[PDB]
Amino acid sequence: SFNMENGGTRNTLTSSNEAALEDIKKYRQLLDSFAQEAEDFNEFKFKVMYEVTKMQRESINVNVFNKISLHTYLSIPINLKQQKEFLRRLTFFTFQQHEFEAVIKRLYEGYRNNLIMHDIWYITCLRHKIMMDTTLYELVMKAAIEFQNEDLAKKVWNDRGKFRTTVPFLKMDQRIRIAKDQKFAHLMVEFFTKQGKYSDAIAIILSSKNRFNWTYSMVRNLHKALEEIEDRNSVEILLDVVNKK
Amino acid sequence: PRKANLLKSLARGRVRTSFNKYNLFNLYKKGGVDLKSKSLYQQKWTAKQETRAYHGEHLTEKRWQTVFKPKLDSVIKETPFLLQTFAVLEKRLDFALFRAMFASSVRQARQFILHGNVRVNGVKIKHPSYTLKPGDMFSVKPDKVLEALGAKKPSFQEALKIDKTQIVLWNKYVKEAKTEPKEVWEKKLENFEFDPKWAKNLKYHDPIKLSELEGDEPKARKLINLPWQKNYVYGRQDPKKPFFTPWKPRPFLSPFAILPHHLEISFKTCHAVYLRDPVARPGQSEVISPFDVPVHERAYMYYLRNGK
Amino acid sequence: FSRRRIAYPFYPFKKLGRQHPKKHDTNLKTAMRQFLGPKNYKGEYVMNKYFTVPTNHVPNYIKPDLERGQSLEHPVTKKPLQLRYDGTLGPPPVENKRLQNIFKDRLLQPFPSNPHCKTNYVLSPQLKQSIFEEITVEGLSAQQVSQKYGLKIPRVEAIVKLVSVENSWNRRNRVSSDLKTMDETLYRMFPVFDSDNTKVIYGELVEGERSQYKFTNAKVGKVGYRYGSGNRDNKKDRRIGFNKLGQMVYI
Amino acid sequence: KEIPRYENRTIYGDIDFRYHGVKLHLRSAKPGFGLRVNHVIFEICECAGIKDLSGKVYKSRNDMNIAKGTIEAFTKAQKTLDEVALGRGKKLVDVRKVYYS
RNA sequence: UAUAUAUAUAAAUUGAUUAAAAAUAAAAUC
Ligand SMILES: [Mg+2]
Ligand SMILES: [Mg+2]
Repeated sequence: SFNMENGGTRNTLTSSNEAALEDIKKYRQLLDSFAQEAEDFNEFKFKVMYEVTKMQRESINVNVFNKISLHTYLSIPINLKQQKEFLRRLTFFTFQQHEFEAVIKRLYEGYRNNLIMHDIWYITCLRHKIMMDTTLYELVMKAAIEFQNEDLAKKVWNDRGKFRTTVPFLKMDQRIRIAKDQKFAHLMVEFFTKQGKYSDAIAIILSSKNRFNWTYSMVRNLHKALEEIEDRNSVEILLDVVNKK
Repeated sequence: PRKANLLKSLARGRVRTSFNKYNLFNLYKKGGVDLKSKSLYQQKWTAKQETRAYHGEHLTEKRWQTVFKPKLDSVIKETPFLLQTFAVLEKRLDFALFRAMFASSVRQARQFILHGNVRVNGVKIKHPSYTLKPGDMFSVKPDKVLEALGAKKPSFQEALKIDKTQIVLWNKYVKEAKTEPKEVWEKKLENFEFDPKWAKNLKYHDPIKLSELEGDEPKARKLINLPWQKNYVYGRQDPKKPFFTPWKPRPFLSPFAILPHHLEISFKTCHAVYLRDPVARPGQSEVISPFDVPVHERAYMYYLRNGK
Repeated sequence: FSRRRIAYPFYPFKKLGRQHPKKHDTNLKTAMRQFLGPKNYKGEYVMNKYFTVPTNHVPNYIKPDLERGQSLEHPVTKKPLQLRYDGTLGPPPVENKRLQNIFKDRLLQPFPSNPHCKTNYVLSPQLKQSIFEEITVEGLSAQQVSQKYGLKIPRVEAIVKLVSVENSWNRRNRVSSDLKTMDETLYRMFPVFDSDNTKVIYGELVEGERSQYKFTNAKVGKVGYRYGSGNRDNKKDRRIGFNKLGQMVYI
Repeated sequence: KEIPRYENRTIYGDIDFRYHGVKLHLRSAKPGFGLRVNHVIFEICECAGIKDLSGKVYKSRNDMNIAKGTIEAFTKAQKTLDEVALGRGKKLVDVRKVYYS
């Protein structure tokens, strides 16, 4: 918080309900005015992108607040094994892209033709939040593995699937996308291996054998778990998948 | 196979796959296999001698050499790979019976198989050399298992003499209790650590002379009646089963009572399932053997080269 | 150097003195009798540690190295009893600290020389019945139960088969009092596990025909008995197998 | 003296050594593979802690010279893979032999 | 619902006078 506030010069983190109401009012004015000028939804969305990008830099230091520092900040509780603080930090300092774009569409429909103020408050709060890139999704999956929380894993895989549709993911190259998807699949396999659902892990491995190259390093935990219970059939299937080469 | 000859000799001190009292003493007094001050050939010969005395003694040397597999199977502590030298013998039916505690020894398991008392997956098998595969279900006739694990059935004469002694000792105890109940009660409570009618409840028992009672079992059955032993001769409650009829375990059963890791046993039915071939894992070998790893190492070195 | 070494006890024992000429005894027999203790008129050796089976679900395995060869206890009080010069059994001068301080692993070690050999835990009947219910009735796979109870799949399947066979035998009243006693006794002698395509033609069959032909599709160059194949009938590598009836047949 | 041991059971690689007319050819071996060497080499390996070995002795078969040559071959005719990797400025993955099926 | 049963006598093949055994080998019993 001290670094976010530039030593206290910026009072961004300190918040009040009075400030909340006034900011919601001002941003309602700004956005419902902006709604008409743009030629098309794409241009209004671009205006909102510029607005949020400039706002976050104005409110919080750009250098200090970024993907790497947030990654370490969220990695702290995972190592410290404190789920509540990790989830608080994740919700407060990170925004999901698909939710944001849905809010943009919703506000477009609202203005061009209690939920409205919530959407306005969302757009206002974006100045505290960074987009959840693939690495942050993988970090939350690691938190799910560490905490053994099925609900977190389900939510993370839903959000990852929705994020795949969003433009920032499709901006990247096909090879990077395949690599990140393979990393996510390996993390899911590890999660199901730790949960004892070896059948689900082998199902994931078999379903995506062609699109993802499965090596022994990723499935070593699965092989150890299957050998401990002596499921020779599953071991043979997994080893054939990995070592067909 | 080899003829059983001096399998329990105390001087030689070999350990056998058996529940013998003499085998128990041989195992107990053995200590370990002494390999010091011996050349390599002498070490290998001693290791072979001991391990073949235990593992597959009834097999001939050439047959074991043919059956010997120079390979070993396995699945932090060091894995004892070379304890698997004799793991090939463990899939044999007689060895499986012995390891399932359905026979007192491998020889008795062989006799049980040869006499038609053993089945494998519901079909009768009369060949001890039959080899089990993983998942194979085998079973023994319950009477044979009870005989193998139960105490010996006494004969009429011996049990009659034992009953004479029992009646005599009961009369002695009754006399002691009746004459001085005070000290008897005191001793009873001390060993555990009053009503005079207790000593009245005790009753003498008619002494029996076996000369007139010999040759008639029901007479003795009706005549002998002790507070624990009511209406039967010692160990012959029903003299038509092949074992000590009030079933108690055979003597010295606990030293050899070892539960295998590769067989799953149901003693109510005298059934068992051969889960797998024995394997070696970190710090453990599923091949039950009374000899340490170096002895099996030396035996394996012997049988790799046929004693060359 | 190597010579015949009569397997005398490694621990101290009372060797024979001057013997009456007709005793014709040996030191080995005296050592055996000292280890066994006095024999009853019934034939028992009550004094010995291991004569009677344990019932506290902890096995009683030989510990000649720890007890230094003294294997006689009072059958009831279970306190050590050593031979004395007068010939009687009596309390030892100093009690062996080794026998009180025994590692948990060694208690499951059957043979003193081999540490790698250890007895296997015996599953409780309740756990076996629960496994039967979980597999057969609830339709759970062997993998899930094996992971749940820290068990291995072949053991789970064997347990299923054995519990089914036990149910059948109990149905037919085949389990007897003696069998129940034997099972119960061997249950208390062991530690208890803790949960936590080819085209095929079946031929036409006509009345009076005792057999039906079955024809399997096969590929030429792979089907048939080869010509000039090695003959192992007169060699130590002779191949033997067992028929479906269970008889022995050369393959 | 301390001897290098690969996985605490065998020598790191094949050793071709010469000692005063004794030619030692000692090959590493897989786990479970016993000690198949001259009896002198067998005893030396037993005391040293080497569990898996194969080898042959050519030319002189003097027991004293065999023993001294075995010790000196363990000491100088052997190099750990860590030492090789550090000397060549490589990671251990770069000097490990690749598996071929 | 007791139970470390204890006393006596008599015998005891070959070798040997104790770490010198043959030998649980026999017999006998199941
Ligand atoms: Mg000699
Ligand atoms: Mg004489």
